[PDB]
Parts: sequence; structure tokens; C-alpha cells
Amino acid sequence: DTVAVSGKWYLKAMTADQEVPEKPDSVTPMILKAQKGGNLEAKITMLTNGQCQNITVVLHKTSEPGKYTAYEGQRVVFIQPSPVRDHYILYSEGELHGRQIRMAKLLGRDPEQSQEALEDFREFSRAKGLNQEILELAQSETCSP
Repeated sequence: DTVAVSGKWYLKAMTADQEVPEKPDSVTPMILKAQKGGNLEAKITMLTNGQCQNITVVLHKTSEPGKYTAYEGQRVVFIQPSPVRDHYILYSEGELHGRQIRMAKLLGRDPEQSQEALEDFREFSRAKGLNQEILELAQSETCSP
């Protein structure tokens, strides 16, 4: 499952059960690198407030396909295929910077926007009790490494 989601993605949309102050102006592609040993390394760059912010998150494999842990075990991340092909949905729960926050993210192989994938993501998000507005992200190679 790890190898299946590896490679280049576009982070299309995200939502949470809390405020999430830092809304980036744009993001570079999300790179999911499958590592020897089964873990995933997620890398993305954000343009926020006139500066380039590189983010690296190591996702640790569990016995459940698609289920990973993060941030020294204080966070769980579920990765599963969307009903629309070449899209994936992330859902995470637990601690993040010392607070309990739950998030969902929509990933797409291609930059083209899929209305069906977004609609399914909205439904998924509601079914997880993520009822804030859906935040759709701007794609750009600005700040790319």
C-alpha cells in the first residue's frame, strides 16, 4: 500500500475540526517517497507570508494497510483510495503541536480538478465530523526545490 501511494501528488483540498491559522498562498507538489522498511516520507513546500517553508513528515507503517503513525506516535494518518481513480484521501487524528486536531486531505495525481473527487471528499469529511469550510489549495512551482 505504501508503494501504491508513492510518488508525486497535488494536495487539492484540506479541512479540519479546528481553526488552522496558517493558510498557505500556494503549495508545491506533495512527494510521497516509499522508504526501505515500509515507512513513507511526505515532502511539500509552502509559500506563506513571502517565504518558502519546506515541510517533511515521516509516516510510520502499521499492520493495517493505509494506516500510519506520525509525530513520535502521537498522531495516526489513514491513507485510502478515493472512489475516483488517481485520487487518494488522507485522514489524520491526534496530537499536532500539543493540541488534538483532526484533518482530512484530498490528493490527486493530475492538476485537473475533479468535481466528483471533491464531492466525494466533502461527503467523506462530513462523515468524519469535519464540518468547517473546505480549503482548496493553489498549485504552483514557486518555492520548489
